[PDB]
Amino acid sequence: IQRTPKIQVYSRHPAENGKSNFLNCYVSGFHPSDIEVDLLKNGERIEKVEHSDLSFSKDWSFYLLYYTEFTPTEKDEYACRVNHVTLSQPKIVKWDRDM
Amino acid sequence: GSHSMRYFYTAMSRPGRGEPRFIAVGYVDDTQFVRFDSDAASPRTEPRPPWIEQEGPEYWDRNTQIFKTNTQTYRENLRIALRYYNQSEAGSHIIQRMYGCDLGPDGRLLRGHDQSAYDGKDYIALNEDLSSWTAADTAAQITQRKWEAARVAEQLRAYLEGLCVEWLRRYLENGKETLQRADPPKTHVTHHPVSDHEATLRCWALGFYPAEITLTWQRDGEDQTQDTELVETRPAGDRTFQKWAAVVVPSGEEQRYTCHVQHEGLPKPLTLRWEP
Amino acid sequence: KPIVQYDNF
Repeated sequence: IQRTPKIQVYSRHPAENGKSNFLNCYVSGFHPSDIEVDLLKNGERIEKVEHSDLSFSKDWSFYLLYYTEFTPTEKDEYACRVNHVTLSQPKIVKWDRDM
Repeated sequence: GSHSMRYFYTAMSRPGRGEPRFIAVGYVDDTQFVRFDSDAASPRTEPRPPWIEQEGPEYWDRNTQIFKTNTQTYRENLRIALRYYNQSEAGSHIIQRMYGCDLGPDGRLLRGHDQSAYDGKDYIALNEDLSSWTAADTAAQITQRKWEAARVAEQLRAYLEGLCVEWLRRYLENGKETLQRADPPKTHVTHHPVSDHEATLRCWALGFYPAEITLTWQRDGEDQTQDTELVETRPAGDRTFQKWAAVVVPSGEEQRYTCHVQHEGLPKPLTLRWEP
Repeated sequence: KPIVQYDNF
């Protein structure tokens, strides 16, 4: 089977401009396991991103957490770019501090 | 039940790119504690939470040989599965397994588990009696007759009722400061106008452990299940989780809506309203 | 501790 990833971009703690935090990109509900995830800062790939070990839910779909340390500001824009075999083109989800 | 131990195995073939990859992860409730990946330069089983590190050198060696043996076994299984489904050696396939035990409030086996899947579909599962199997198709039926003949359910039953329960109890003692500590959710409500006639109310729940939580929106005490948008519970990255439920309401009627939060880290249920 | 049981499909 093939299941499309569900994507959520949010921060570890509530956003406060100028203060350190962690940008999270959680991808879940997908199958098969290969997936490409990138964290973006103003359209460019962030270099130091870490991710959790591959695991799966009771319905067999996989999930992964990709995260990086960051300092929000009002000018800078962040997003998560995901590519999977079920996607005709990479899906990008921008970070909104209210979700 | 109150607590559980689960191991998740994933084996993936990748023709033209080496031998099939084998990953194993272990959890106690919502906390990962071990990891193994045959693709790691010098594959060893690694600790993922502080309380497992106190285990001696022989625990790590024994774990590593089990996962190394599993790598071999699952590589054989992927080859066998191709024949059962008349598939070519040119495609990429996945076998997943999930097994473990649930401990009830009294500290004894509540129920055992052991399920396998092929390409994301159920393949074979151990029944709750820990004696029989449910095969999903005619291919799994072959594995089933093989497992009945080798008396596999009996081996699993011994494990699930014994070792699985002893070790889960041991990990709970060793990691009690975190494993047996519920972190209640820090809750708050936000308001976001969408137009002159409607506003979005968002009920947030942050910092909780374990993951299990219930967030409900109520209009004059009636559950707005049909109009509530909920996000899937998500990890924060520091062991805790987050979740929010939102509802679009008519401007000025915000006070007729309440958010209800239920979590075992809370003495009694929380009721939130939007305070302007 | 994982289970010491290895059976083929």
